Amino acid sequence: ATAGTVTVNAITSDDVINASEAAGTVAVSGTATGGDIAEGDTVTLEINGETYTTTVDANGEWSVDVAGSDLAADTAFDAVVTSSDAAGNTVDTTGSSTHTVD
Ligand SMILES: [Ca+2]
Ligand SMILES: [Ca+2]
Ligand SMILES: [Ca+2]
Ligand SMILES: [Ca+2]
Ligand SMILES: [Ca+2]
Repeated sequence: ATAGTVTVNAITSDDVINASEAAGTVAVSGTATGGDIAEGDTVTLEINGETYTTTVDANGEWSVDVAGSDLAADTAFDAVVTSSDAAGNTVDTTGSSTHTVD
């Protein structure tokens, strides 16, 4: 099983978490493609010690709802996609993100 490419979009438009964003939920999104990545593979994000999870869609994208306060307290995290091949062998593909907090 072969690793793909996981990327993480900007954390909101400007890649900054402001006080008003910190108050609620923030959709964190990105892409997962290439290698053996496929639809329904899990994407796992640890943000401020909290584990946030979603799955890959048919177009190689993902989106998860994160508490904005977790984002205000953690300025960097990896998104990790777990894939397998036809024989069952698994692989992890990691993408990284930073953002800033105002
Ligand atoms: Ca960023
Ligand atoms: Ca923002
Ligand atoms: Ca972190
Ligand atoms: Ca400031
Ligand atoms: Ca400011």
